[PDB]
Parts: sequence; structure tokens; C-alpha cells
Amino acid sequence: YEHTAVMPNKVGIPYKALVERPGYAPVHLQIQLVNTRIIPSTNLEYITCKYKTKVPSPVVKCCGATQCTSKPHPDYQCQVFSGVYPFMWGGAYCFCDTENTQMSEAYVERSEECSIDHAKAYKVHTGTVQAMVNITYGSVSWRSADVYVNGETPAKIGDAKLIIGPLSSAWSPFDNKVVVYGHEVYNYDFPEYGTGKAGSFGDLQSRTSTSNDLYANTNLKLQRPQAGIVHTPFTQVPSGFERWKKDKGAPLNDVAPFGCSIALEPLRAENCAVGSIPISIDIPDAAFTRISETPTVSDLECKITECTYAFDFGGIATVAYKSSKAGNCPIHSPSGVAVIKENDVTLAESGSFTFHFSTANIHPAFKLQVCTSAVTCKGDCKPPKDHIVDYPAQHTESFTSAISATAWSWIKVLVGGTSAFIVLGLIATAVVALVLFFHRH
Amino acid sequence: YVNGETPAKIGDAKLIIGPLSSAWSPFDNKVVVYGHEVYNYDFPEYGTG
Amino acid sequence: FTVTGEGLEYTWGNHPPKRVWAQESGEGNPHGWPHEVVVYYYNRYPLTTIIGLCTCVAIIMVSCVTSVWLLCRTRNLCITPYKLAPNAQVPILLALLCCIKPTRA
Repeated sequence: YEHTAVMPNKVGIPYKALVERPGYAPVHLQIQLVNTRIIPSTNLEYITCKYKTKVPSPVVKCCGATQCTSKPHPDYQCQVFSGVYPFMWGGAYCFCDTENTQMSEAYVERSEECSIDHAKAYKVHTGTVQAMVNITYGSVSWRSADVYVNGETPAKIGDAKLIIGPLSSAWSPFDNKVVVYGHEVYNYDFPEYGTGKAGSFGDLQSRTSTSNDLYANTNLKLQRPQAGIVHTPFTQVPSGFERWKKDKGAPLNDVAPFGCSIALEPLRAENCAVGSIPISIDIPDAAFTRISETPTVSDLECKITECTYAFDFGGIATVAYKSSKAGNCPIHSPSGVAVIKENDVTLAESGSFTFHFSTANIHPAFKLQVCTSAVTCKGDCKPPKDHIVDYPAQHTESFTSAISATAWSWIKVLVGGTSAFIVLGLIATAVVALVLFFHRH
Repeated sequence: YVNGETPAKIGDAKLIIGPLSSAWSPFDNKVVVYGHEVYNYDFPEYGTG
Repeated sequence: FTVTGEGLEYTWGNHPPKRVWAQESGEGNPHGWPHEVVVYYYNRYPLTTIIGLCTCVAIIMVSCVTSVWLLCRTRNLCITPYKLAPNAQVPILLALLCCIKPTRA
């Protein structure tokens, strides 16, 4: 048998339903989610890290000139200094006074730390959504396996067959371009591998962590070695990646709405709460017993003992019944006024049973069906003492969940009396018109 | 690279090829690649057949 | 930090995150006098019950000045076919019941 419905996109809140095969006893059904992961499709563009500029040994011609060509290196620099006359240990290095030449070339490359901490640049696209469901039905225990949230694919669990419907919202916390540095994820824009302004984010752009070609502009410039000392000095702007790690705001796993915890190894967005998920479950035909082998109850009267507003199961009710035989049959409230803590009861011959429920109304007007027989329950509820709890609400608050009986009496008085005060006015002009018409003849 | 940002050095010049005026692509959302020819085909999506 | 019924989470230092939700306690009492009813709904809704309070007195003011533009017009048609000719005997139903001005002469 196939049962279709719509479940909401909440994780810890179970969905309860009562399937009704004709000619057979009803079977309780319980679907619960564990995970909900949105997995966008990403492709790496470039990584970035702190640079490390190496300087080769300069050549010191004693008297002459040595020019350099152009080398295929990122941010390569050449500048020839004339007339240096350097000193080393053990006397002066050169002889030809006031006519000398120093090479002093410099070159920018990736640091050794770039294999460990590096920000990875991605663009995302819409990909797969998958979840993890928990299923029980009848007398079968809990079974769980991860499904795919597309209408087309079925995933069997136990002996059933579940088709989780598509999500009704295409919302995703990720932007078009993201930066994944270390543990956290940032919503950011890139200089698109061509540009980089030497001090913000893209002063070193490498397409792969082991790539050979490298882009780097760090405003490298060489300076004159002074006072006859053999060294190659240079001034350049500091690293933009080192600056970005100071001046970055909050990561996406602290800003994302709906409580989406962001994971990393497939770059997921776990456990969001938006929209609703349709369902369809193929219950096996061997789980349905014949209706004649079940108790048939009658003369049900339900009185709600104590009720309250609270997020947990704060309502207690008792049902007095009378049954033909002793057995088990599930209970379920089809309305949204209350949810039921219990799933089934053990019956006898003309006894009683009690159950726990949670609601948001002052006056609950729900009904529940036990042993394919229904009974209505009414009552009153009280405000709870607790101000803040640490668990989500089991129920769903509606638009008219706050209006009491006394507040609706003032709604009807303020509407009924003032509308009828115009009806008295409108019937007054239709009477004196009739009186003046009868004065005409 | 055809985007208005990345520059390329062709000899001693520097060319920045701008973005295309149309975002038209011949491929559909789902394609099938058999041999050396592509097809604009839909999918049974791994659960159906 | 203001916590609503949707929830709020906070991380302090290197501690794991903690989530808290707000219940619907309130301060007032809905089953009582009209000053007690409004106070309870003002704390629960501080954004909707100040509009519906102004709307309900806007409709009442409109419906009151609509009716007295029609009750006084009707009473102005009781007097104009009787006060013109004072010799006509005014019936006893129109003196007090149907319209307010009583008999004389």
C-alpha cells in the first residue's frame, strides 16, 4: 500500500500518520529526519598563501659590466649598480676602483607553509540534496538509512520503499563565490586570477597547490647596497593574505540563517529548516491485519485533566472506554491542534487509559481516533512558569492560537453591535420614505 | 581567457578580451556522452529505469 | 539578547554553541477585565494589538457618525410634515416612540 503526504523540514520533530487500508486495521507510521545536507557542486580556481621571495647570489664584476636578460619568473627584477667597491673578510674584494658592477636579482615564489594553510577559491552550483530518515511502522522497530531528496529515486529500508519528495525551496546559504580557509567558509569575491592589488587578497594566485606557473605582484623593487657591503636589499609591500587573516569578518557558519551548520569535506550545509518535504512510502502488504481480528471500542468519553502552553508535553488527558476484547490499537490526532506523545495503548474490557499531548491553544478543540473510532476532547490551558527553555517547540502555533473565550466575546460585541447600529439607521430611512410616500396618496 | 579582467601578454603587448555579448550555450542541463558524440537527452536519475 | 520563539544560539569563547528558545509566558491574564485582557496581549504581541486597538475605535467612530447622520435625518423628516401645520393632531406613537419631540398645544 502507498501513502502520500507532506512533512515539514524540521529535524528533531517526528511526523506521525495513520494509514487506512480499506478492509484492514490502521497502522501507525512515524517518519523522522536525522540529517539534512545541501551539497553544492564546486570547482577550484586558485589557491592563495603567503609569499617567500628568494634572492640568488649577485655577481660582482671587478671592472666591467654584466647585463641580464628577461627570465620567465613571477615578479622577476633586475637592476645593475655601477661602482660599488665592496668589502669582504680579508681585505677589499675588488681592485678596479670606482668602476664595478653588482647584479642583485630577486624572485618571488611560494612559501613552504603554503601546503598547510591556504585559502581555496570556489564557485558553487546547485547540486544534490540528501537526508537521513528514521522509519518505524506497526510492530517493526526503528530502521534508518540515508536517502536522496529527489522525487524520482526510491530507497528501500527494511521492507518498505520511501520516495522523499523534492524540497519546496531552492534556498542555499552559499553565494556564487566562496573562500574556504582552514576550518571555516567565507562569502567573498575574487580578483579572477588575472588581477591582484598587491595588498588585499590576490597577490599570489596559483591554480593548484603543486602547479608550476605562478602569478604574483608584490611591488618588488631593489635598492642600492651601501658602504661596500655585499648584499641584495629590496623593499616590497607586505602580504595580502597575512592582512586578510586579520581583517576578515564573520564566517558563513556564524551568519547563515535557519541554523544551518556548515560542514566541510563535501562542503555541505547541514540541518537547515526551510520549506516542506513531501513523502511517499510503500508499506508492505504483510503488515496489515484483517479488521475482524481487532478490538472494536465504543462509548468513549474524554476529559482533559491538566493542560498548559509549554513546549514539551504539558497536557494530560484520560479516556474512559468500553471494548469487545483485549488488544492493541494505535491512537492519533489528525488535527494540528495537538500532537500525541504515545503511539498505541493496551486495552481491556471497559477500563480506562491516559495519554500525554502538547498544544499551543488556550482551548484545545482537537479529536483523536482510537481503534478506528473517534472522540472529541475539549479543555482549558494555563500559561507556563518557565521563560526560556533549551529545546524546540513540538507543536505549531497558528494564527488563532492566542485568542481566549473572553477575548472572542469582545470581538463579537464590537462587531455585532456596531454593524447592527447601521442596520437600525438603514431601516430608518426606508420607513420614513414609506410614510412620506403614503402621504402622497 | 574571455572575461574582461584576466590579461595575457602576447609578445610585448597586453590584451584583455572582454566578455561575450551573449550567454548562449548549446548544451542542455543533462547530456549523454557516448563515444565521441554528445546528445541532448534526459535522465532516469539513478532510481528509475 | 532578545530571544523570540524561533530561537537563538551563542558561542562564548572556545565553548561549544548553545541554543535557547523562548516560551510564551507573558505577564497578564486573558480571562478577566478588559484592562487585563489588553495587557496580556500587549506583552505577547507588541506590534499587532496596538493596531487592532486603533482600528476598532476607527470603525466605531465611523459607524457612530454614519448612524447619527441617518438617525438625525430620520428625525428631521418626522418634524417637517407636522410642524408646518400646527392644527394637525400629532399621533401618540410619534410623540415619544418613533421620534423624540413630544406633543403640545
